Parts: sequence; structure tokens; C-alpha cells
Amino acid sequence: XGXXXXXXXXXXXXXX
Amino acid sequence: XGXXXXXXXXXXXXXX
Amino acid sequence: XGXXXXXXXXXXXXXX
Amino acid sequence: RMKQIEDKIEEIESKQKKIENEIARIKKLLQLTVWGIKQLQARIL
Amino acid sequence: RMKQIEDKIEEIESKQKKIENEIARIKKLLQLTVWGIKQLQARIL
Amino acid sequence: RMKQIEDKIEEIESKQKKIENEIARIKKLLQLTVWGIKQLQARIL
Repeated sequence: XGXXXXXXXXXXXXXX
Repeated sequence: XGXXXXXXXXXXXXXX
Repeated sequence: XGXXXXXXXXXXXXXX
Repeated sequence: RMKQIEDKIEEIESKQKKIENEIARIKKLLQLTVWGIKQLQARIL
Repeated sequence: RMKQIEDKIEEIESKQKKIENEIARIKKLLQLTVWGIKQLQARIL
Repeated sequence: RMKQIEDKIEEIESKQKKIENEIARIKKLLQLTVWGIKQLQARIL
């Protein structure tokens, strides 16, 4: 649901 | 295989 | 990308 | 000064026990995440 | 011998603090991996 | 009483070393789970 950097393909794992 | 609360869509990650 | 035991279906999680 | 230093040992022990208890919880959750990845891969391949 | 033993307490404390700081980082990454598994399962089911 | 307190330091040290060794193993497995999630997402997207 909410999170994952708000999308961007995962954001490289929300930047680690 | 066996586990995951015996199914239920994952059981919210077998309840954490 | 690179890793996962070089494939083999995951190698059982590169052997843990 | 030896009861004071022994008090500090009890506090460091109590925290190590907390750390070990947390490590065990982490290992259990990590085992569930491994299971979830294996399950996802298998139910798709 | 008591400053030497108290030096060793400071080193053991400093390492415990490092351990606790690392445990918190591990817990955060583990929470992101749980989110990624839940997201993958949901965007596919 | 100082050999007894120094024995307790050796036991607390030995356990901290065990804890650190376990933390490193956890970090390695956690890195493999991250790789598996990234691989699953990519081989599907």
C-alpha cells in the first residue's frame, strides 16, 4: 500500500 | 510450501 | 541482476 | 565502588539479554520473508 | 586496576551501543522487505 | 573478587562476539532477500 517512495518502480528499495 | 498460516492470502504475514 | 547462484531457479536462496 | 561497578554489569547484562531476544525475533521474521519470496516465485514460475 | 577494568566497561558499552544502532537499521530494512513482498503479492493476485 | 568480576567480563565479551557474528549473518541473508524481491519485481514488470 502506502510507501515505496510513492512509486518510481520501487525507488531502488526507497533508497535502502 | 507448508506454512503462511495455512493460506488466507498470507494471513498478513502469518500475523507478523 | 547478477547473483542468485548464477540461476538454477534461485539455488534454494544461493544455499541460504 | 564494587557494588557500583557490579550494578553496571547488571545493566549491561540486562541489555545484552534484550539484544539477544530481539535478534531471535528478527531471525523469525526474516525466515517468514524468505518463505514469502520462495512462495511468490513458485506460485508464478 | 579499576581504571583498567572501567576502560573495558566503556569499550563494551560503546560496542553495545553500536550493536543496538545496527539492530535498528536491520529492523528498518526488514520492514521494507516485508512491504515489498506484500506489494508484489497484491499487485499480482 | 577481581578474578570473579574479570571472569564475568570474559563471558560478556564472548557473548558480544557471538552477537556480532550473528548480526553479520543476518545482514547477509537480508541482502539475499532484497536481491530476491528486486529479481521477482524485474522478471515480472
